[PDB]
Amino acid sequence: MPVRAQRIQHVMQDTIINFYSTSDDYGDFSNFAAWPIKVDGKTWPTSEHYFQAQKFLDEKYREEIRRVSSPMVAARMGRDRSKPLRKNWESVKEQVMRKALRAKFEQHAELRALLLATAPAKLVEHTENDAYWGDGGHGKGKNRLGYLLMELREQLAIEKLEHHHHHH
Repeated sequence: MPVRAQRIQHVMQDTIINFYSTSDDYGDFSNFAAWPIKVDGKTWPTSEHYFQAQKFLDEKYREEIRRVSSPMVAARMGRDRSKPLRKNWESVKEQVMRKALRAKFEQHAELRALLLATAPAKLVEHTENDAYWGDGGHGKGKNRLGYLLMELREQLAIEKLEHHHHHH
């Protein structure tokens, strides 16, 4: 498990990367990776914390999910869909998660460089459990999480393509 930029030093081409193992270096691609993210002025343990903090419009409950350092606890008490959810929650998942992913890979140059390293490959989350944001084990999980990572990577590439500085 090497924490490096370019885990695979320039991937092949059209390489379908099916990853499931949050215990090693390929686990960072899984959003459930416990990498501290700095979002909107606060430090969130994982993306799910910010994700479900926007999920619920419960004032004091957001504070709870913001305070809980443990990632699995956020999933546990955030699991419930009986609580008042945002009317646009079904749509704004892409918005909230996109910014969370942004903060994750951007706040860590290691991860950002790792992200562009997986180009031009295709990232596929393979959770043999809950096929959501990841195409699952059966191939129908809405893997657009990995796609958000692809499109985010391209945005980071555009910013990088703005390279114009008197040093290199």
